[PDB]
Amino acid sequence: GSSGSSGKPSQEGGKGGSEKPKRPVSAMFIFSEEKRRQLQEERPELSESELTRLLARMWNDLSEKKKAKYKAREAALKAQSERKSGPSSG
Repeated sequence: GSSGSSGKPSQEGGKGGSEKPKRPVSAMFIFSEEKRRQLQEERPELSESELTRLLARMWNDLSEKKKAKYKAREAALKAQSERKSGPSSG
């Protein structure tokens, strides 16, 4: 590994565009990524695969006041992994 050219997108080329295709970041993603690192240290016995189940349960325990904290950031984070959504080919 660590060697070998392999383009997934293929065709087209970002000459001077902005942003690039990436994994979205919903409200659950933020809380699932910000809480994971916290649970990992606090709970070294729990693995990432296991934390995924605990993160989902914690998200539900949250309140409308707390959820809004991450839900509000999603609107800004989504812009990174999403540009325009009008009538266009692609």
